Amino acid sequence: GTSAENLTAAESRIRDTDMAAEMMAFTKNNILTQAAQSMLAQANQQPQGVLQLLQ
Amino acid sequence: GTSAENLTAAESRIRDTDMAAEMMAFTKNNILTQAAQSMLAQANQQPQGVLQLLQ
Repeated sequence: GTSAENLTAAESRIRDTDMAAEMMAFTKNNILTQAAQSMLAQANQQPQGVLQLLQ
Repeated sequence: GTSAENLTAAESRIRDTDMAAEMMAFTKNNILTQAAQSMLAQANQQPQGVLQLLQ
């Protein structure tokens, strides 16, 4: 029983994930995704030099 | 018999634990865990500056 509990703890620490750290990373990546979305929406509008030609 | 009782008292005081003190410590640590959980939930929401970019 003692050995099984100790090895279970070891295997948990090796393979299982901490919820808090992954939550942090996921929120960070979502915020970065939104930022890149807005930046791309701006960059698509940036090349508008049609007022050179017409008037 | 006398010596056995005295050494039993000594061994109890050395190795056995007082329930009240450990109960106190456990309640304290639970309260601290909850506080840290709430603080982390707040800190994850703190970086939201998406309203700079879009509108």
